This record gives sequence, structure tokens and C-alpha cells, in this order.
Amino acid sequence: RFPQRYVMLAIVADHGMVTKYSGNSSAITTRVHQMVSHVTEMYSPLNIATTLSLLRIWSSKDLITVQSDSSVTLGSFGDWRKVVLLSQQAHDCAFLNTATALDDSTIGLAYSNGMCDPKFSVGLVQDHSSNVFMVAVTMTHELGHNLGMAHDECSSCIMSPAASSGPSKLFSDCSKDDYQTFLTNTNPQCILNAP
Ligand SMILES: [Zn+2]
Ligand SMILES: [Zn+2]
Ligand SMILES: [Zn+2]
Ligand SMILES: [Zn+2]
Repeated sequence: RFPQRYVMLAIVADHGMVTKYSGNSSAITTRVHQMVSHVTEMYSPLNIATTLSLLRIWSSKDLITVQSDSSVTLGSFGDWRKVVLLSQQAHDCAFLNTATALDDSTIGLAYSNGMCDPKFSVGLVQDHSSNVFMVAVTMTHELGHNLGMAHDECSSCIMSPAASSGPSKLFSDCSKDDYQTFLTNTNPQCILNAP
């Protein structure tokens, strides 16, 4: 249905994550890999090949102030991504994986249509469950917003506004249409490039 596309993803695990998993960077790495495998599987149907270009773990201190308000944190993260992370290695989008509970009890945030933008191609995902698939669905959902998708307002589809108890790995037809609109009206250049 869609032309070949690629999302060269960067993930940053904050200091809260290191604390949560008892300083075990190896365990965090294994966790993110599984998360990405799930994300990758969920994007295949849209002909988007997702890969983890890099993983950063803030084992010393956070490089930005990570706070309970997702909006402020996402903005600081986007500034850091544009001014620092992009200088280290090319990538299409970066997501901050945080252990910190958000102040409005949400579990993620992203910039709509931000894919490829130096500053706005970022997302925020709270490590809200021991079930990695569940957290991967949230990351997939936020990448969805980055890719121009709006909420399904299908209750079990990825872009559902609320996190189902039994989430599926499918994008709604509305979600696919939003993605189509995105490719047509935006058509960001970075995701055309294979790793
Ligand atoms: Zn520490
Ligand atoms: Zn707030
Ligand atoms: Zn959403
Ligand atoms: Zn090449």
C-alpha cells in the first residue's frame, strides 16, 4: 500500500531508568532491544523498516532536566537532540525512555508530523509496565504521531487514545490514511534513506 520507508531510530534511556533497573546497563540494553523488535514488527505493515541506530544510557546524570511534565521535558530533549545527538550520529528520530511518572499520569508524548525535523523528531515514552510489549506499543503510538497519525476517535488499535488491556499490533484504517496524507503533504526526506 505504501512506498518503502525507513525509520533510523535513536533511543535514550534516562538516569531514572538506570536507577529503576539497579544500575544494570546490560539489562536496559536487552530491554530496549526487545522493545524495538516489537516496534519493528508493528511497522512492517506500513512498509516502514525501523532500526535502532543507537542507544544512549544516561548512567552518570541526565544531560537535560527530566521532569514530570512531559511537554517541558520533550522540548528540552528536542533541543538536546538537535544540538548534541545529531552531531554524534545521523538518525531520523529520537525517543527518550523515562522511568519518571508523568504529572498528568499519561505515558507518552510526541510532536505530530515531526518526523525528520531536527528539533521536532522526538518522542517521550514512560516505562509504564514490566510488560515490554506494552511499553513498545506506546513507543509505536508516539512514533505514529511523529508520522502524522491522529487518535482513533478502534479501541484496541495502536493509535487508540487509551492504553487497552489487550492492545493489538494493528494500525487502524484511519491511521493508515493519516500516514498517507503525511507522505503526500509532508513526505519527509530522511525516511527515504535506508540504513
Ligand atoms: Zn545513578
Ligand atoms: Zn505539567
Ligand atoms: Zn496519542
Ligand atoms: Zn547507503
